[PDB]
Amino acid sequence: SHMALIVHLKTVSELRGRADRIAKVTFRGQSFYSRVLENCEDVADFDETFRWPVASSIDRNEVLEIQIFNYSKVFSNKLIGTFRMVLQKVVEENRVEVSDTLIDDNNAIIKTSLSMEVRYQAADGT
Ligand SMILES: [Mg+2]
Repeated sequence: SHMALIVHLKTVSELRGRADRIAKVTFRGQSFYSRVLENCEDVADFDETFRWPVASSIDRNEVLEIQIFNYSKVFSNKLIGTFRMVLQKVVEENRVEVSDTLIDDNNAIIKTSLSMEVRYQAADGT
């Protein structure tokens, strides 16, 4: 039927210290935020699914971006790291399991890692 990009953000691990955490996911300029996970130490089990209806099709070149922040209600969000992927493998195989490290604002690899599944599929389950 009509297709969608579906992103199941599972866990973010090897976090530093203790903080409320929040995730931001973006595709084609449309962003969603996860719920805030309060008082989280080294692993944030977001376990949240995000959906982008796609009117026509997705090209190999398009990018999915994930950003993870330290949240506090009276302060601006503080960026921890970013993950980007091109969607070539997702478009080809319909489903891709991601397990990888985040990148900081100087292109350096940090220990904080991300676990998620990315799908391109019929919205209705088929
Ligand atoms: Mg969910």
